[PDB]
Amino acid sequence: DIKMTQSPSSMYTSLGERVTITCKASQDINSFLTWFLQKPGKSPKTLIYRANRLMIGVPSRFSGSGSGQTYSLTISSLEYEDMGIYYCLQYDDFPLTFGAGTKLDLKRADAAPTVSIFPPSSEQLTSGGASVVCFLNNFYPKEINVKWKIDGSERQNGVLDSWTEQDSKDSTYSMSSTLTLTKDEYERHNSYTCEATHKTSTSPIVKSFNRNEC
Amino acid sequence: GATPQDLNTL
Amino acid sequence: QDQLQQSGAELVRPGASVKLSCKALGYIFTDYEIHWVKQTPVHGLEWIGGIHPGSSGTAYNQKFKGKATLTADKSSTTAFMELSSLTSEDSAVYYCTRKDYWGQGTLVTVSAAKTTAPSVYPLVPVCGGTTGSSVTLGCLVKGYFPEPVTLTWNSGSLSSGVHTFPALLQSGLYTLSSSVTVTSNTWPSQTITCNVAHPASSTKVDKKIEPRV
Repeated sequence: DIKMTQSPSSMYTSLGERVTITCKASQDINSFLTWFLQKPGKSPKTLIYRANRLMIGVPSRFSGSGSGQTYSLTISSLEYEDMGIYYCLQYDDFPLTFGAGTKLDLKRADAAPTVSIFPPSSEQLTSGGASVVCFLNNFYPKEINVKWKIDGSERQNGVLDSWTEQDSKDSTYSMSSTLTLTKDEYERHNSYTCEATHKTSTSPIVKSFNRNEC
Repeated sequence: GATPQDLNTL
Repeated sequence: QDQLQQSGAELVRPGASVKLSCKALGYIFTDYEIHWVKQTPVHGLEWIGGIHPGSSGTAYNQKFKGKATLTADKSSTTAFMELSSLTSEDSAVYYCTRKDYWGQGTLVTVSAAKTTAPSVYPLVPVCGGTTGSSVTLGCLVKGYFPEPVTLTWNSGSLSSGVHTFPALLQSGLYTLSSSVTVTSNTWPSQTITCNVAHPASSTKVDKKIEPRV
């Protein structure tokens, strides 16, 4: 199995900047390498093949290079349409293997998340279930840690986390956090707490409520 | 646009 | 030169089989290998194997040898991939590729789930009723199958400040959620309604967000 080591693994770039992505192969692959790009919910589009051949229809920004073991893809001036994940593919020998991918993000000034906590709805509570929801939305960068606390102690199961992708105008991300318990365990405790850790702070960002009504 | 130089070995 | 065209999204039960198809168009079908690749959030992109429709020669990844069967039909210029004994680990997007060209991919979902209408819950602000400039409302859509679901706010009229988080699996069924931020005056004097529709089960639910007593 030839191993491909793609780097870097995620980059924070600007529109109009010149980008360079690399692939090292564990042995020599004789220029049998492709470079392809995949957008969210979309099939791969190959950009370049045999190391440096442009594919019909690809802007001439894109340009491939290398020989032996170290390959490169350069994007001379980043355009919004270029945002996605980039991969290299070695097809020198079987099995075919791929790099792990390189994710491009538009950089921006750092923003702290704006947090909201939502107690269960009456309607959910009238059916045995209790879901506690927490929205951490509009923040940057994407790195965020969320911990849930019932009456002072960490609860690790029943949590559901969902991320949005970078947003097209203001460049922030967002996440949803749902803690699901039964009515009975929900009704057995009082103080529910959402704890969010992010670069923009030292002390975590905390949101809570009390079921006897805070 | 590319030929069986997509390294056809099969 | 032209392209690859894949068969439609498949929904199978554990322990069954699927046959996926990949139609080659606009090029000499017998001069190029067709390869099958699997993509999952967990493992990333993995090669299954490939066929050479000219010579009939095939090659497989040792991990799919015994599970995946590759065949080609020259008269219809269609390559096929058969997958037997399916489990939830085979749930993925499958792609045929010429190495330079890619088909669009087929989604195979392995599940026992039965079609089930979603439950929709209105998420009202927490009591206290903050004195901020804005207010964030929310709407939680729980336990449906299959994906998809479309959710709107105020029938589509509300589009600013909305976030609809990708659905996720929870005990075999899907869960989705969404939030909207509106300024303080607005809610609650104006009414904000969450609209959910699930084509699969013929459901269409509307849910107004009333303040908490």
